[PDB]
Amino acid sequence: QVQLMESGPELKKPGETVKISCTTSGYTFTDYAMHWVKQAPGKGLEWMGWINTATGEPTYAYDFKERFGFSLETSASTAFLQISNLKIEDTATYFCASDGRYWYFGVWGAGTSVTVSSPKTTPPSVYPLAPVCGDTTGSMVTLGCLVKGYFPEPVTVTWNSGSLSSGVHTFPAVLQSDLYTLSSSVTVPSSTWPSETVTCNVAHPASSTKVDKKIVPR
Amino acid sequence: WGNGCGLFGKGSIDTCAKFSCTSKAIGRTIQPENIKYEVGIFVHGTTTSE
Repeated sequence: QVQLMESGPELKKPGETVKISCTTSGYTFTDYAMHWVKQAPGKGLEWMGWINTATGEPTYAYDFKERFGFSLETSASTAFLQISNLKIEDTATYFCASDGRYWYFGVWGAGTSVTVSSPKTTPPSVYPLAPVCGDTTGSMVTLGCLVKGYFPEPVTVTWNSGSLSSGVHTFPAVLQSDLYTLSSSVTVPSSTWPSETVTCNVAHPASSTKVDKKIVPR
Repeated sequence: WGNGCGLFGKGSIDTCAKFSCTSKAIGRTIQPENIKYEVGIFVHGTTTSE
């Protein structure tokens, strides 16, 4: 079976170098070129180029030239994407492909998310959020959990060990000083709080911090 | 296999160099009406060396 796996999420800093690996299976490696496609932070897919594999020849898209590279290893069927002088604007997801030439490809790579930032590994600030009188609308009391300033991704935010997923919305996090801030809100009826325990469980194995915070009434 | 490629014996390159002229000659074409002729004419009378 043809399945393209890549190096996983990579943590980088501006000014360094990286070689992004693409490991291929199900076919002879030198027989298919590797189409490299960058996904811009705005979710634009920007095509990096294709490497003639035989012959080991990279073909760059002009915008990607001279700070990027395509290198290969034939025996283990691993294609490599080399990047020099890392830049924060390069934070993105990268992809490889098994070449069907001018019709492109039938199989997409697993993807590689490069993160170029200059933070310190940090545990999140996990705050139980007490709803006020105006926060109780329509028989339900909405509760929330602020996850503030954690690096790196991901964080597992559950509620009462994940026992109640009903009204749980775990929102994405964006960059603040290269730190991530997200919030998660559980929606339970007003009869369940503060009658029943509601505790947001934030598991951040990257910083090795599992935080448990219960919301208390005011 | 040592330089830049995985094959042998051949290659292709495009060599470009910006042209800069240090010095250039210029030609001229002569129009017939524009040609003038200054013709000194003199008759011998009483004359000196001056």
